[PDB]
Amino acid sequence: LNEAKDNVKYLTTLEKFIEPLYNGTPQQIIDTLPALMNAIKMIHTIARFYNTTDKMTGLFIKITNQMIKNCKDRILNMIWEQDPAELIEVLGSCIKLYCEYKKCYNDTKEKVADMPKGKTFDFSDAQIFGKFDTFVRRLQKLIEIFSNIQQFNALAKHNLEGMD
Amino acid sequence: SPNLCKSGPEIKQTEDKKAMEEFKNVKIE
Repeated sequence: LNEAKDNVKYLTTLEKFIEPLYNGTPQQIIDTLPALMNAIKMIHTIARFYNTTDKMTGLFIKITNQMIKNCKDRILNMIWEQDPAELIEVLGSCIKLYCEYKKCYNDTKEKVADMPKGKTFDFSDAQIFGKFDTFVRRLQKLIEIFSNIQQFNALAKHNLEGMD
Repeated sequence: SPNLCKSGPEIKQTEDKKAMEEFKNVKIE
């Protein structure tokens, strides 16, 4: 009761708000990401164990899995049926969201480099081989596929007098 | 005389053709 009440009382200072799972627009997913990565900066007063650096990396891969759940949810409503226009918009906005994730998670990794400076006693080796790597490669494939589709649409409209 | 007129595309589709030329400009860009 003592250690658990202790560890839990130190984890209390988490500012959770379920923005990502209730977002329906890439703008909402983005400004969600700043919100979560600004609430996360309270890494310090949290307890060593429940906030173990490896457990933090696990919560990171879980945040990315929730992020990719929401990404598939917003993509459901459909770039492979709809015309190049919604594809341009959604691809642009999803790339902006990915850059936002990358950079805000780089600031959070600055916090993860803050952690050892005072806690060099133990380290949690980089376990970056998660589903997020594979599916971010998948999203890169989608980006390139659909951007080249975009440019080819106009280029084919320039090439052959038989447009159709 | 065989090259006189085509009689369907030249007449009222010609303004559309000039719009299509402007489209070819947007294509040039």
